[PDB]
Amino acid sequence: AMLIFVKTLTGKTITLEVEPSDTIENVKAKIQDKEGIPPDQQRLIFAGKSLEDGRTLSDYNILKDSKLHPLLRLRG
Amino acid sequence: VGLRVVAKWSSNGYFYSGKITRDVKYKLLFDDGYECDVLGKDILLCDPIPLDTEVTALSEDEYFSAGVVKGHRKESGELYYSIEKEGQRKWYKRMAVILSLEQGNRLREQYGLG
Repeated sequence: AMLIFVKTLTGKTITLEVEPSDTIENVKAKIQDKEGIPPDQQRLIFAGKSLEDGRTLSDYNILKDSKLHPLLRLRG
Repeated sequence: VGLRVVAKWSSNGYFYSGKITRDVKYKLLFDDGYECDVLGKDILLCDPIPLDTEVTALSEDEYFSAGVVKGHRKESGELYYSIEKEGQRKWYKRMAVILSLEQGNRLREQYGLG
């Protein structure tokens, strides 16, 4: 269980408990569970890298050790 | 009211910097650009996070991690923190520096509201 931050378009920065093998769909679903945002109205990025459906967090080398907590962002 | 504040809006949630706008619970306008009503018990009243406070800072590579306040710098209405991580210091936006539940809990005795 690794903690990530997700910055919504409202300025609000929320948190999420993810697995490194969690698909981007899973993360978007969690975001839907915490903010009521429909997954199809979600565009995730990390450090300018688009996070696309059909892939996983490990695919993007986002997560590292437990000390670091990546800030994900929802685009427009 | 009108005082700088680091406050959280959720149990086991993180503390974020902002300001008290109105006394209702208190209405908080965060530096992140969000405003909402939060409990008074979840509000830390210290405008500059004191030296050597363990905080959570957002580095240039977009990772939040724990660090330690070593200096403040006010540049025309905007504050920047000098945060040390593993022996290296960097300058962070005020909005980039936050507190975990524990990190925030340590400050409650001294800067807690009420």
